[PDB]
Amino acid sequence: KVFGRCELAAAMKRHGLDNYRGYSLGNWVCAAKFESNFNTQATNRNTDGSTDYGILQINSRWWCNDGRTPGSRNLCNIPCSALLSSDITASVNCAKKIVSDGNGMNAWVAWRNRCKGTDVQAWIRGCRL
Repeated sequence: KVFGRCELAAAMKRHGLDNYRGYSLGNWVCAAKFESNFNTQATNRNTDGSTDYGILQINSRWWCNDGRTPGSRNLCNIPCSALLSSDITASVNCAKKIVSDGNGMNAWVAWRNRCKGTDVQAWIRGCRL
């Protein structure tokens, strides 16, 4: 599924991401835009052999099991394919655990480089929330 901007904002809000660990909704929508272009089916392979999955590009080295990242962890206790669903529940639940692990949203490279320190509220403007 390719989400619309406001559609994703509303889904994220319903799942409790607005102000989660102090990150306003626009931060999450901004991160999803530049991580995956709002596409739940996005995958990208990393040089170390891990793969990033889903709308928030969650990495198999630590967070999910894809059966082909040897010596990796599965901290969200999910198969990585669950992160590609049109239902973002699994991605959101795993993101909550990532953002709580000490480094906040800096765990998302695209957030740090393209959202952090910008007018992130612009990503939810005009949306009915």
